[PDB]
Amino acid sequence: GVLYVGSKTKEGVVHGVATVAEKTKEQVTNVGGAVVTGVTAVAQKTVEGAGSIAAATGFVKK
Amino acid sequence: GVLYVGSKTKEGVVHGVATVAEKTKEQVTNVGGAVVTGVTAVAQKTVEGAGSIAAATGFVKK
Amino acid sequence: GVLYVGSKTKEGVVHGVATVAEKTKEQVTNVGGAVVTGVTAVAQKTVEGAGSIAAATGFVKK
Amino acid sequence: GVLYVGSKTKEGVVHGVATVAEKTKEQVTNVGGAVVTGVTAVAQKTVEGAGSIAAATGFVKK
Amino acid sequence: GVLYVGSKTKEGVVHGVATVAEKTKEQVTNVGGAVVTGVTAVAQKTVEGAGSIAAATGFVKK
Amino acid sequence: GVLYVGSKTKEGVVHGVATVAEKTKEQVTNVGGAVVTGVTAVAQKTVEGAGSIAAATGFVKK
Repeated sequence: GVLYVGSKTKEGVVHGVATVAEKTKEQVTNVGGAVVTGVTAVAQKTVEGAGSIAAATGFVKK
Repeated sequence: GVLYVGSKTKEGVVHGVATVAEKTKEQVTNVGGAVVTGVTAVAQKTVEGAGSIAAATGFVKK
Repeated sequence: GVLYVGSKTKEGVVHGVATVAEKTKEQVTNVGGAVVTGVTAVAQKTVEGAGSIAAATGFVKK
Repeated sequence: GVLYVGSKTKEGVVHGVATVAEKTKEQVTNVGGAVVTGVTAVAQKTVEGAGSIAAATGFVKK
Repeated sequence: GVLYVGSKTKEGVVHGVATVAEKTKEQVTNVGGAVVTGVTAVAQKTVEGAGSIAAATGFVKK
Repeated sequence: GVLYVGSKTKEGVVHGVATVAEKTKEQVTNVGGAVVTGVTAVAQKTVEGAGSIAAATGFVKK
């Protein structure tokens, strides 16, 4: 297969992931896995052959 | 197969994921998996061959 | 396979991952896995052959 | 007197004076006097106190 | 008197005077006088006290 | 009097005077007088006290 990506960008501004929290008690922030950010972002064949990407989070409060 | 992507963008602004929380008690933020953000974003064949992407979150409050 | 990426960017500004927390008690920030940020970001074949990327976080409060 | 000029210009293109001539015999081009060209052009008190600006052209064909 | 000029220009292109002639016999080009060209062009009190600016051109063909 | 000029220019391109001639017989180009070219061009009190600026051109063809 052939994958061609072509961009001609002028004055491009990108914000990938933003998180804001205020006046809380507990804070659990998890940003992971396969996060691709850019002006020209390409993500091909992220998982191949019985792969795994968890990006999980546990929370037990006793 | 052939996949051609062509963009001619001028003054392009992108916000991928935003989260705002105020005056809470517990905060559990999970951003993961396959997040692609850009001015020209391409995601081809994210999962192939019995793959897995969880991006899960557990919450037990006892 | 052939993957061609071509960009002609002028005055491009990218913010990958941002986290803001204020007036909290506990702070758990986890940024990992496969985070790709740029003006031209490419991520090909992140996981191959029964691989694993956890990017997990545990939280037990007793 | 008070003269205030304020401009906030973005991507401004100005062409002051253009002259095109083709397949002629005689060519007499005269550009003078008080020609002001710009993105923010101000011309105050061009002539004061019995002044003179001719910007003339003569043509005698015998 | 007070004359205030303020400009905030971004990507400004200015062409003051242009002259094009093709396939002619005689060519007389005269550009003079008070020609002001710029991105912020100011011309104050060009002529004062019985001054003179000719910017003339003669043409006699016998 | 007070004359204040303030400019904040980014990527500014200026062409003052251009002349193009092709396939002619006689060529008389005269650029003079008070020609001011720039990104911030100011011309104050060009002529004062019975001054003179000719910027003339004669052409006799016998």
